[PDB]
Amino acid sequence: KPNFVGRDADGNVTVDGRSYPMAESVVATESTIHRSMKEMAQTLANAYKTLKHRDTHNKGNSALAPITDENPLIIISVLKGSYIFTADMVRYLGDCGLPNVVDFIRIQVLDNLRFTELTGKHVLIMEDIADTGRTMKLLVEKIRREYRPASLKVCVLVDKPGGRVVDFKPEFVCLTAPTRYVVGYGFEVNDRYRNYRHVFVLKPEYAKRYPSKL
Amino acid sequence: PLKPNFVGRDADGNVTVDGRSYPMAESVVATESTIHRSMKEMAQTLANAYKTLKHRDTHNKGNSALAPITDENPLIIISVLKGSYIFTADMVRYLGDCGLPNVVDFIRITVLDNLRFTELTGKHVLIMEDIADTGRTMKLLVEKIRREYRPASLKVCVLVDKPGGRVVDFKPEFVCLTAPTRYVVGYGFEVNDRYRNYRHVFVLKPEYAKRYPSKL
Ligand SMILES: O=c1[nH]c(=O)c2[nH+]cn([C@@H]3O[C@H](COP(=O)(O)O)[C@@H](O)[C@H]3O)c2[nH]1
Ligand SMILES: O=c1[nH]c(=O)c2[nH+]cn([C@@H]3O[C@H](COP(=O)(O)O)[C@@H](O)[C@H]3O)c2[nH]1
Ligand SMILES: [Mg+2]
Ligand SMILES: [Mg+2]
Repeated sequence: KPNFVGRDADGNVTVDGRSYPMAESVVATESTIHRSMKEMAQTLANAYKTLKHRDTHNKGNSALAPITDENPLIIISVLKGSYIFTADMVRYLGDCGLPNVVDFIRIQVLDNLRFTELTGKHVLIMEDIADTGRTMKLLVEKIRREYRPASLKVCVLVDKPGGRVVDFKPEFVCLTAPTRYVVGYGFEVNDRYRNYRHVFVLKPEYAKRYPSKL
Repeated sequence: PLKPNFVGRDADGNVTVDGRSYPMAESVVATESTIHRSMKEMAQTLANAYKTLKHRDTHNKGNSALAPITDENPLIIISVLKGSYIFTADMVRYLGDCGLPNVVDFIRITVLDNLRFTELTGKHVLIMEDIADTGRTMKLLVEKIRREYRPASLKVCVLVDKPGGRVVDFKPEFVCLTAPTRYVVGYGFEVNDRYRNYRHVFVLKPEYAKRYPSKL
């Protein structure tokens, strides 16, 4: 399970024998990424499994209902960067027995949510990264104003505390990284390297490597 | 994921996989290790099919010759939301193991959310879908992509094929698993979004089909 990190004949970063010429260094290997996400899953389960919110399964019941398959935790995943993080995370949530459903928002909102009944529900946002915090600050503001959830929290895979310049603080953080551009496991440069299993610091000379439009 | 899973039954007669009870399941179509074995082999099948192909160079618009599939001009993967995102997340990582450079864009059809990629003409495009049942949705999807963009090639990779349910004539080029003509749940498949995050694919109990009628 542990991934071997080294260097090849050239100066290139290697992980399990495969060379990553775009990488300056490794932020976290896949085994490290999944271990923290498994622990975050237990953290999320402990924080939500006993909570109660509005019963929309049985609308004739005025009492708050526990988090079950009938009234699951609402997870909002931020495309495109969070879909791999989200796919792994909700599987670990199932391992911890926390019922949840996922809808996607794409961000300026490009693709709106299709879920409509978030009022008085516990809602969790799954985002790939929090750097300056501007994106998630406005997203949290918009969801609070338009949907009025019972609670609204944010779970990020990577937090860059050194970059925060607005009043935003994610409740749940898997990994903490420096203020460098990272790629891999959802992170990309013009959509490249998104499917890599590890998170790397990108070489600065690769930052403008693909200027052409997709 | 590739660890052997034990299928059993608890004292209540409910399906269990690795000791975990699944009251909504009538039977098991494929456990997680079966799922991931077929995906890894399918990724090698995908890599062998696309590795040596060439398509139009959009990285360098000054170039006139066709270009190989590289980071500069990767394979274009269109993932169909919502059912395909878990399948897609695992698949593109297996494709990286095989060294097939690819980029993913999402489309949501009933079209509710359109592609943001705009340079698909003369490109090799692979649609990644959860399941092909009656085939009407994929048939209309393939025809829409062909007419609007005219890619160099357009093929469909589905996690599950239900060939016994065909209404129209549609054959996905790549099929990881086949299922009986039943309603399936788990690993992307759901009833009103429930059970999507399960690691195995089960046949749903008919009594669970209408279990969650309320709008999310
Ligand atoms: O590949 C990447 N490596 C990074 O280090 C990084 N930091 C920020 N982002 C992207 O910028 C968007 C805005 O994030 P903030 O509003 O929190 O600053 C984020 O939503 C991200 O999409 C990154 N993408
Ligand atoms: O949970 C599910 N279990 C199933 O057996 C099933 N069969 C079809 N579908 C869904 O129907 C949509 C259209 O597929 P077809 O046009 O091929 O029938 C597909 O895209 C699927 O979303 C299923 N969903
Ligand atoms: Mg249930
Ligand atoms: Mg579908």
